[PDB]
Amino acid sequence: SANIPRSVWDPAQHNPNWSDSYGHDITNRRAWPARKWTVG
Amino acid sequence: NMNVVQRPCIEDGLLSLVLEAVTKRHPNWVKAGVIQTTLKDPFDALRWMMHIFIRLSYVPHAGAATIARLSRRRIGPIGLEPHQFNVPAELGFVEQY
Amino acid sequence: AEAAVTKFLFQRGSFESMLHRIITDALEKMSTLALGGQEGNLALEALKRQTLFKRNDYIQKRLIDVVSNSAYLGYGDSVWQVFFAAVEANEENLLSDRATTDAIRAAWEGVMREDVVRLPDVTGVVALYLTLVCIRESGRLVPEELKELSSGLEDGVRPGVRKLQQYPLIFLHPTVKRRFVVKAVAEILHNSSS
Amino acid sequence: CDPALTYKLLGDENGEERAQEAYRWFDLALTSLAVDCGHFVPYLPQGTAAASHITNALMRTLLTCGYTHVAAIPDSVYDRMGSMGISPTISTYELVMLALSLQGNMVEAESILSFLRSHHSEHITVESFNALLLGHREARQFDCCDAIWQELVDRRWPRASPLTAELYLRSIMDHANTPTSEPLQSF
Amino acid sequence: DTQNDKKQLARRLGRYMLFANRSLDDTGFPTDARADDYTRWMAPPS
Amino acid sequence: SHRRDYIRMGYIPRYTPWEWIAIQEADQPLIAEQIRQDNIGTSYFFSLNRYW
Amino acid sequence: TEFEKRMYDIRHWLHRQTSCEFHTIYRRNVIHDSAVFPTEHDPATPTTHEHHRMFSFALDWQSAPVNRLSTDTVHEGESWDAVAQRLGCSVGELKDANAERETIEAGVVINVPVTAT
Amino acid sequence: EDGIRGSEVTYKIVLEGFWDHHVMKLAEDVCMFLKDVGRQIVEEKLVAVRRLLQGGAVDPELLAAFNCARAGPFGGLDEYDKEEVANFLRSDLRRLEEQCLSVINRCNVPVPGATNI
Amino acid sequence: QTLQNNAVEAVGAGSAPWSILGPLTAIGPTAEDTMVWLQQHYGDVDVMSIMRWARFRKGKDLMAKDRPQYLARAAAWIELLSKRNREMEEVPLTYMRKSKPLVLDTNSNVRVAWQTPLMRSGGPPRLLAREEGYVFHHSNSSRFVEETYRHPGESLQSRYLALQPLHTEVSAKEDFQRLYYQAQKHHKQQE
Amino acid sequence: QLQAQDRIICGTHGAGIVAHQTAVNSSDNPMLSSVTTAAPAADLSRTKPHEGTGTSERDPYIRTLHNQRSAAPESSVSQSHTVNAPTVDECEMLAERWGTMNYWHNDTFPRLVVFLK
Amino acid sequence: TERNTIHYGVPIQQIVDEFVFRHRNARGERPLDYFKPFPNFRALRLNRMYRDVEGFSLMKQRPEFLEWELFTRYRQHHQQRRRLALLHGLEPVANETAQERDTRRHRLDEICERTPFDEREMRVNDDEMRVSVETLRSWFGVYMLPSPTVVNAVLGGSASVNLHLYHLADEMGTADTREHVLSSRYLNRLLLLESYQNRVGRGFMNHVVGRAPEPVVPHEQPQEVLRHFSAEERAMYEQHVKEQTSRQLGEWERAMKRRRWLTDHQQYGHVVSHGLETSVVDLSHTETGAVLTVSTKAYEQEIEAVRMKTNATIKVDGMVYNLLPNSERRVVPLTVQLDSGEKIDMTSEDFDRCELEAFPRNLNHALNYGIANYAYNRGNYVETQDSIWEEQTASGQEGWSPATHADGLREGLPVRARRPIFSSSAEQRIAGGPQRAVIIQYHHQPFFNPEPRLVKVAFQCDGTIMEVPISDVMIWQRRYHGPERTVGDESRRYNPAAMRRYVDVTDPFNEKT
Repeated sequence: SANIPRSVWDPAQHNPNWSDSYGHDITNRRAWPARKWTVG
Repeated sequence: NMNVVQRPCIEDGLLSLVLEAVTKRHPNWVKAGVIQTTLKDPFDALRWMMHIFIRLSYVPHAGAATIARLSRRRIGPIGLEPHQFNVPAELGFVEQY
Repeated sequence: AEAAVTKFLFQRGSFESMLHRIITDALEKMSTLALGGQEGNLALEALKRQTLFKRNDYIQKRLIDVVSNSAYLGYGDSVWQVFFAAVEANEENLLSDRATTDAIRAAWEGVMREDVVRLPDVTGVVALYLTLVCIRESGRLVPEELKELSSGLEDGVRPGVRKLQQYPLIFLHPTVKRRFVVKAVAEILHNSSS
Repeated sequence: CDPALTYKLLGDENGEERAQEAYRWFDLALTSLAVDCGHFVPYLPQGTAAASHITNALMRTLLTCGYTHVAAIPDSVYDRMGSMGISPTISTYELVMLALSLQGNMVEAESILSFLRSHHSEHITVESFNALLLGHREARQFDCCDAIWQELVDRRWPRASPLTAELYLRSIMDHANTPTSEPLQSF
Repeated sequence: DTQNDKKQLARRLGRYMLFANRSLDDTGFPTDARADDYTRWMAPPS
Repeated sequence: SHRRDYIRMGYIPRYTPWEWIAIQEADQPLIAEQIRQDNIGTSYFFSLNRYW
Repeated sequence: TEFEKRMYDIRHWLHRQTSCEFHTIYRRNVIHDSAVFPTEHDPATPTTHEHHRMFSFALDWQSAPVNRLSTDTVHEGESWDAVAQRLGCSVGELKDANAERETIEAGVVINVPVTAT
Repeated sequence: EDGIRGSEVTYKIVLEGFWDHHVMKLAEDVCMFLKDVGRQIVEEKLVAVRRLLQGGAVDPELLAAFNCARAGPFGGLDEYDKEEVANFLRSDLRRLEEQCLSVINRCNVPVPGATNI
Repeated sequence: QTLQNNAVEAVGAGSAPWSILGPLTAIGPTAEDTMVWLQQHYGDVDVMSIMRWARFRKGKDLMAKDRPQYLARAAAWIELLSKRNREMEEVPLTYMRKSKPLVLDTNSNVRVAWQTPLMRSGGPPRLLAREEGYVFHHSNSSRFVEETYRHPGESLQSRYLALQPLHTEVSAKEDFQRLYYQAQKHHKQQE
Repeated sequence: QLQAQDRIICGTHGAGIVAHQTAVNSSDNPMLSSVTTAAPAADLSRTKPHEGTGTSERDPYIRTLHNQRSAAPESSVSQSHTVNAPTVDECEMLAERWGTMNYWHNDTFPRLVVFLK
Repeated sequence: TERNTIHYGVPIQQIVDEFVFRHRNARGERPLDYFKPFPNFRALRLNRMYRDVEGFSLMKQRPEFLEWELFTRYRQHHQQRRRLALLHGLEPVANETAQERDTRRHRLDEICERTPFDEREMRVNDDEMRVSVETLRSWFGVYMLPSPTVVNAVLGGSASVNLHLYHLADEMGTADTREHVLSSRYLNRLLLLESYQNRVGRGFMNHVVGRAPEPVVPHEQPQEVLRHFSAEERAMYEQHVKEQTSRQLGEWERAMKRRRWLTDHQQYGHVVSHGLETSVVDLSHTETGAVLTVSTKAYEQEIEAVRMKTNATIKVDGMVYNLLPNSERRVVPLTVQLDSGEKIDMTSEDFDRCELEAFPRNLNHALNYGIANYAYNRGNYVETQDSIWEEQTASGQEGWSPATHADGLREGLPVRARRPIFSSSAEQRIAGGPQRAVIIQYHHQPFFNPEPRLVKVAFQCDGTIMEVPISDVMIWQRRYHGPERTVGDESRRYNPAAMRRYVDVTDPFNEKT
């Protein structure tokens, strides 16, 4: 086959479910406020 | 009761007719002794059925090895003799560089 | 004409040239050696029609209508299921020492000894055959209740299947159900206390 | 020794005149056949094997000439064959495939192989896979050039020819010798 | 039909290449340059 | 290659880039014995007794 | 083969101070001949424990398979099926391994069909 | 066997570092790589297989190889016509497509938030 | 006899037109006519040398013992080694239809097939396929069709709703052999 | 499955998210203080295949679209287990055809009914 | 020759990465769901418009108040249509011709109409206000979200003035409140009314129906370029324009004469006069085998006496015919003119099989004027989505594929499972051809579902429950890639000012309500 797979560079084979590099690691380190409710 | 269906009734004149049509369709089956043209026994209908099913789904060892060679690229020699037998087998080994 | 309706059933062109032979010869021997009316030719053409129609009707009613309900046959699978079921009851007939050569028993057993037994594909006539055989077998294997009437071939063959039957009245029309309910609850509310 | 450049460089030898002569002799040939045939009276000569053979010859020649004629095989000649009523043979199709391929038109060539695969499969020779191979090598699609060799290895029939391996190997060296753009050329 | 006549002799010439899509440079000859660059050179004014 | 922050501003690829794989791969030769093709059969008699 | 190639190649771009092993397990046709490894009755003399002492492996035994002659000289008063009944095979077989020859004279060398008993 | 449990050829790569997270991250990298190379190869074999399934001839040689037995299961030398043999071939190729699709489909699951290898 | 077989298989069994006149010329009654005939029809191979090689089998001399076996052998070998004979011994194949994509799109897989003058008698005068915009297209999922749309009357459904696309399914090929044979069977019935 | 996927992802140079209509002219923003107004593009000029003179979208400063052949990935839909509508050319040859029991009795388009009819 | 230098451009991933780097996470282009706890991998990506919004013209570009919620409800209706479809086995077949497509869509429509909409699958993506059916109805009108009674009334009626705004009576004497699944033929019948055409922004349809498309002249010039043309050259330019326009409008005229080739009379012909639609039956001759055709309103008595098995044969003018088994159709008599100035009577059915003189690709253009040609009704949401469905089927992006663990198998999912066949004689197991079945339950946790994995499933055929190996199961894939290939891609509302958007940190999902 080709040395570098067609699925890498060809936009017809583009994978829409993929996400950008930065987004996930930004949403990952989020610590949400732990007082969601009164009393606890 | 609208969904319920009557179980049909099949007669040996019909079954023999069909069996003949099959006989003509695959001549070599009658030749090689897969099936016979005659319906004599009560159990021969089912019996010929099973013989068909076995001829179709059973693969002779030489044929199996060759076919597995074709599209799966299974490597090895393959004996075409009566006195040779093709054993499908696993080979493990290690590589280190 | 009778031998012709039955014998050539599964190749229609062959049957056709054969019928054409039969009545073209009956018509040669009709032209000379016959006499003062044309009725013989009309009865021979009507005999061509009658023969043809009896054949077409035979393959209609004794084949096509038996086969045509696919859901009944479980879309080809009931047909297979029944098969093994049959083979399971009758093993002292099909696979036994007295019954068959060890070569065949070994071929069978070797087919069944695979990790997944994949049901082999089949030619059209073989399909018709297999179906017919296993219908006629499902005759015997089933309970005495469903012998005549059931929904589906395979029905009852295996004793313990867990079905989804759980709604008795959902098949009925809403209007009837509704009127019934209003009436009945009107009465229970206007009648008792507990 | 590139079997493709053989055709292309052969088109420069008085290609046009040779073409015109192949056409002329062809019309001559149909005249002759119609004479020899004179029950399928309406269908003679065109319904005969001989006729087919002659058309095959015409095409096989037209491949040798200049671009215009190569490009006119799958276009004019084949349509005229259908029109006329002459039934093709495997060589007809492998010739048309070869024509389309030399043009660099893959979509159509592979469509043809697909047709042949579906209906007529038991007649397929290797020169078809040779056609497509050479073809992809022209259009410079080397992954399809790969795909077809791998497939032709799997089904071991029809047998590959030393020409086939010549084509695929050539394709490899071609791919191997091409540069990328500047972004990937740094290291 | 009749050998080497008008319609046959027309069909022999193949597909007609339009002068619209023809890429013709300064000297009236098909261009040396890549299709994108030519497309860009001859691109309409604004 | 186009990334000017590469080792300087702290960007270090987590996945080794395709180009680089292609190069490292292109540099070393492939052993011929690693292909593993046997169409003949095992040599029973001679093979183990071959020249010293 | 190509997958194996990329895979053996991953050792070249492997990470810093990291090494690797390759375990391959594939499927391969082996071939059992009843010709070279025939299925025969036990000898009419048995083998004792004695054939097995230490260094009996280096002395009292050959390395299998044993060498059977595929070539045989025809004795004088013989005919095709005298030779065939001698070699333990059908006449047809003997004729086919030897297909070259139409007749077998005394003192001639012949090809034993490998399925002979 | 179907799905995960079975294959023609199994490769095991054993990666070894001096530090744990080294080999872990390494495993992620090599794994992603073989996911893409894997998809590529298996895809190609899939298009080959699909073509093969659409139609094709049968070897004289394969046919011969089916017909070599003195006596097949029905107790006489059996005639496999080229039809039947093509039917076997076709069955197995259908199976191969199942397995190709299995692998390819698995390759496309591990997306960035969802990756578990 | 091969010509005969092919022409009979072409119809799926009478005789097709395919066997009426074949590519091989009748031999003149002479020795020189023979050598010449072999020369022009089979002459890419060297035939004399192949007839020499085919002489001996397993030490046995075939020419001086079995005539017909030697004959069938030299025949087979010249048959196999020549590309010319291979080209002329071929089987008639049906003729593939070119196609255009639909004017009203439903499937990409459903295409309008070109139709030869032979298959539709009647039909308006038409050009050749390529001039009309038909091309080679095929795949596993292909289906071919004759395309038209239902006639809208005068009603709301004509003016507002889109055109309704009536298809009539056709074969992807054209059997020239089967057609010719069938029509000459029609001429043997009429007469 | 984007809307107008080709006109945008495959056909447009930026995947739609680079705005090619932009002036490189000097800007008064604090962060844009490095920006120098550009000379107009070179008129008759031959670029490198990965670039452009930056005039338009049709001609970007950086060319993203590959110049090779584009082929959308091979479907992961089962070609085997799917059953299409019967064609004509299938119904002519129906007598020679080999199906699965699911193919003859298939719920939609059963072939057995056709074969008998 | 340009392919001599292989240019792999920058992959799309790299582009998106650079973009979202230059923007420091680009919060403008993110979905609001990205800013709430544990966003799923679909909320992790940018704001691209998907294909689901393509048939809804009610919301124009800025959707007004409640529009977006309405649309979301339509979208869910279509997802349920798809589920019903896979369920009873009528889905796009990659091969299918238009007649089979028509039959199929029809059966699907009936099964839709008779099934209650499911609200438990009604889900709310970020910022969307939850609303009941009833609110949507009383605001937008009931015709838009029809009760089965209104569906029935529109399919079984005629008149235009009735577009039913408010509810209808029911057999029980109540106002009918049910939400059944939307059905394409209904939406067609609504596209037939003028009021509706205007409501959905298609009002232009009234003016533009029979007219030509506006001529598009290749290389048309501005006045700014034309100012440099010489008098002669300008004359030439005019020559060009005139000839193009003339040609195109003439092409429209010729095409909309709507003429077809009559093979019998060897001529082109066209329709002068329409009769009403008659029900028609076919009568086959007994002796000759010839086939005739008969208006069922004329012979009604005799035909109905044959349907009662009393007299089994129908004589006409001395020739007796047998009634064909079904052959009961609706056909229109047509008065057709020939270019000889001739007149015939031909059925609609047979005049339909004919070949057209003109078939230009823009015939349906009038339906979207100036916007691209479509072969389907683009005012119908359901039919548009169905068209898309069929396209992506035929392309092979959509279809039956061996299931993965990640594809989101869950209760209620339509599935094709290979029916396990039970034999004692068999070690291991026996597999058989795929049949349609619903998932009853699927255990994800490795400890409820050991290897090899199982799925409890109910086969539609006999209504049977079984445990099936997951490697034996196929699902309907919406797209190539996954992880979840069973579920469709959902567009989100576009926000003009993205930087001002607010998340309540205490109840992000707005669960206190």
